Amino acid sequence: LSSEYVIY
Amino acid sequence: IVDYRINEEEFHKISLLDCDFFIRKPPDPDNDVYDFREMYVTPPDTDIYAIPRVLAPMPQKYIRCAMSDYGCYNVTEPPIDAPRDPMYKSEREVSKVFLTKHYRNRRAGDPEFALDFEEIYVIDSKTKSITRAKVVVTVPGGRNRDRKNDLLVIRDNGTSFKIIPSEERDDPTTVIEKEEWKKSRQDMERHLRKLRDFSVSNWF
Repeated sequence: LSSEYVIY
Repeated sequence: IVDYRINEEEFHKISLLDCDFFIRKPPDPDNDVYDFREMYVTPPDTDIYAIPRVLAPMPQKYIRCAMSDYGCYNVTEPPIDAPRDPMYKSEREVSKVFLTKHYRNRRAGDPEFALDFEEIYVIDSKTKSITRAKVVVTVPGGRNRDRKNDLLVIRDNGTSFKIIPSEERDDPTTVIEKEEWKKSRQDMERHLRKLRDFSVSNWF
């Protein structure tokens, strides 16, 4: 789901 | 070179120190809608149009965004040749532009306005490039975390992005003071290293 672009 | 001269009345123009960036404008009442499908970059104030380096995936649909500028003020003392000649000259010198998605493409007027900090795109003057940022959300709450208690901190010449909770922000003096302490410490050590007794000493 999440791209490399957002990291949690 | 494209070989066609565009009508710039239909393009948003964003000006940076070394370049002008043009992105297409779908019509709207507040002028906030952007298409990343067509873009061109031009040497400053000159009209030969060219295609930008795109370094990341770009949106394929209309997005409502807000624009901000990053840079440094330059104050110079210029030579005085006449009786009332200017004593100082000040220039803004923008280097990067950050465009941030409005949430759910909502509009400013709505009671529900917020900005989606997850999607931020950067335009860079030196490299004539457009890229997407990498944000690190350290705010608990998951993907559904409220967008009314969120703050973004940008550091490192525009290269670090993080989302943190609002109350845990640092006051303006602390940010300056922290930096000075780091630099000053490293500098004293550099001075004191030359002395022959450094190995056998203690910082206090």
